[PDB]
Amino acid sequence: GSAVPFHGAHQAGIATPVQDRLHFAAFDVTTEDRAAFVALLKEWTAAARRLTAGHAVGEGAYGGLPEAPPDDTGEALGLKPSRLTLTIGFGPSLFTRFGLADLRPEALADLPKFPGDNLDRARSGGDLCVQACADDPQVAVHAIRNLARIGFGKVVVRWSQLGFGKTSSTTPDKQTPRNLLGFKDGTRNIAGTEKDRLDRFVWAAEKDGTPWMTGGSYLVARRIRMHIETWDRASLQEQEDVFGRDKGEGAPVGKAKERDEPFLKAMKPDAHVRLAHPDSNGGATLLRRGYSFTDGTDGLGRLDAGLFFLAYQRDIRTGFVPVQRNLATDALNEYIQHVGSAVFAVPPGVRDADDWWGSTLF
Amino acid sequence: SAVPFHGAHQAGIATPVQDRLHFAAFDVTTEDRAAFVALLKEWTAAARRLTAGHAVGEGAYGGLPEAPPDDTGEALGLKPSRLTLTIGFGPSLFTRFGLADLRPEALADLPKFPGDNLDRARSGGDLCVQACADDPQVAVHAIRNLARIGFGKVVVRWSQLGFGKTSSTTPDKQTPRNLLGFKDGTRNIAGTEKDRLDRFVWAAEKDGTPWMTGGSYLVARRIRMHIETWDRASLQEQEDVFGRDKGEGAPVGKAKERDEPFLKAMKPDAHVRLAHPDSNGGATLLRRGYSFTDGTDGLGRLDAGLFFLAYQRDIRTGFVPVQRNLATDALNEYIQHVGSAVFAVPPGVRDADDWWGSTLF
Ligand code: HEM
Ligand code: HEM
Repeated sequence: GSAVPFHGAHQAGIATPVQDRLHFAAFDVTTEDRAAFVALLKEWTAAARRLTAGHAVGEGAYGGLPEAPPDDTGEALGLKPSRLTLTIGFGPSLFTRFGLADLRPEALADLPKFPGDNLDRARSGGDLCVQACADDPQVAVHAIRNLARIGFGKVVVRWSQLGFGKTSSTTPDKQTPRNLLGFKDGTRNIAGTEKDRLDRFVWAAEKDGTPWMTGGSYLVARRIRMHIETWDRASLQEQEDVFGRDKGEGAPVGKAKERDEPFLKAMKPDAHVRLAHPDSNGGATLLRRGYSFTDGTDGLGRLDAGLFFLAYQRDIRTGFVPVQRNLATDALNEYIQHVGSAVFAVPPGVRDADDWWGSTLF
Repeated sequence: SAVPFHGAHQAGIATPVQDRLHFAAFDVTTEDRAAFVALLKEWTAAARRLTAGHAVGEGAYGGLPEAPPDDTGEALGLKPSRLTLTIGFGPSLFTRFGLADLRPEALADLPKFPGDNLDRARSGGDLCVQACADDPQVAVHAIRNLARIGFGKVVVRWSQLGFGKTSSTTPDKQTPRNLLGFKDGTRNIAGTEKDRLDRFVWAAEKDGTPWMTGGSYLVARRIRMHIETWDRASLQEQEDVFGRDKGEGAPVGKAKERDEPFLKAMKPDAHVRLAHPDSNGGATLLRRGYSFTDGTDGLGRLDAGLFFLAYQRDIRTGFVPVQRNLATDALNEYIQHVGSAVFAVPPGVRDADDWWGSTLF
């Protein structure tokens, strides 16, 4: 229930241990006034400093003037910080405004068309994003709601996604969670302690060509539907072939323990792990940080389940793109469909109480 | 922590309120009474396992490689998490299997209420399973696996995820707040109040339907909140809507949340004043609802609200008179009922040989 520090060379919410709940919001900008937008970013940073510490925004949730609306909507009163992190990102479309064209990073790459793509343009894209992660879903909702409220007239929410439970891990010493296909998800990720690997694979460096992005990262988001009726009638052997690990322990095929190193030649040629492994993609490595979702029924008598997939990397062109290209033949494709997509440049961290979100860009 | 599955009553009504909810309504697709009773028996066997933290059937792995596993496996390595599984039967169930003359009179169709905007597709249902637990993945796994066991005899008509408090970080005697920022639950029937449960919640044999003795009647209302409008209202308007202050949740003119209200100090159309038993001939409800937030609609607005759940001994003397009295509720400016359903919740599963619905079938 403790707080995660807000300041740092990097934004929290990436290498931070993965909290239980997600409320992810993408926003479109509705003002042409660069000065107005910069003022918003500063006001948003001030609110985030309050929210991540478990304090109400502005002058609080009650006790102000009776005839004025409260500054904070109040549904997080009496709750602890609950490990809330708030991570902001800038979408490619944003750089068509405020004269930012020349500052769009090369590594903020548009994604190519992938086979099987069925992307809903409504729940895709976005000028910017805010990833709210916490162990308490009310805490995460309260933060998005109050950010949106502060931004009224300058931003609007384009689409949002809640994740009811994590399917990722940055802490290999704790239990690996399972996704809705029933397999452990997150075993061979990057841990928040592996500072060497985070530098090599996640954080943008000054030499990469975009100086204002040093210390930031790049985010790929893909909403993925799961064909659970199809999956749930497949044999256990079929499910285990699809991934290359057994369902119970999550060990690589042939081995006894979850964390034993995979032996790729023992897996089928189209097994998910075999195709996704760094060694199959010239060393390309990802920080996976996704969450499970369910949004009611599908209107055809079934539950609607999926995986909201999030990956951070140092360069989209050397992370998500090569790996996802290698998944064209993935056995898993038979049970999933990508139905939403967006990319964001995640700026560096807020260094101290004088700093603000996006200050290196603006 | 686990909650015993067997008892004179079904669990999940008077038992401690868990952190999360997965509520599902099912429609029946078979006409065969025997096949349906068979399913009820299979569901009961599975619920015994699920509520103890065990996988269904012969497990989620380690069986024949050529067969699908009995359990879909996403709850492996998790704890029982106080899972309760509560089943109810909708009025439309009794048009099947020759049950028409066994529908309880207390399972009454709801009138149309002013301002209703009910989405047919998120209303009704032949039966429901209320799954409550502290871990949402435990609740979802339960619904997902019951549906799979029932595939071919029942379909999922609609489904609602909910959250209340998070127990790891919040004390138990602290009242949760709803998404309007007000404490919700202050004056409610508690599960410790055996006498009030008997008077207001549990069906008695003399009530008129013997197979429902020990059961209860459930009203579900999916209530959307107009969040963005509410958040523009002044602090005074918000407190005037309810008749309590927002910070402490004390009735107007009082000092503590649990001070008994003085109804005459509240505005004539304040929510607490219209909902109070003294304003409804003594009618009292057990509220057990959950907040929801499903995402955002096509106009950028938050799709959130209160999934209202009320248990009562007779719908005609519980939910209906109180809701009728809210016709002029000042809260009506800010909410909209968009889904509704009623269910008869049968008595408990007495022992290892009993099953869901045995008193009706
Ligand atoms: C619903 C969609 C998906 C499911 C259910 C899924 C499932 C899994 C599972 C069960 C594992 C094995 C345990 C581990 O995390 O190490 C895994 C590994 C992995 N997955 Fe996925 N995955 C999905 C989508 C994706 C996508 C879209 C990508 C990349 C574009 C990806 C990249 C990876 C990588 C890099 C690994 C680690 C392989 C290794 O280095 O050993 N996954 N995934
Ligand atoms: C979005 C919808 C609703 C909200 C936000 C809401 C909120 C509240 C709040 C804040 C209280 C005061 C604290 C408490 O004693 O629990 C309360 C009391 C109460 N509400 Fe509501 N309510 C809603 C809908 C309903 C409905 C539909 C009913 C019944 C049909 C209802 C019946 C009651 C009752 C019986 C009380 C107890 C009054 C007393 O004995 O003091 N509420 N509600």
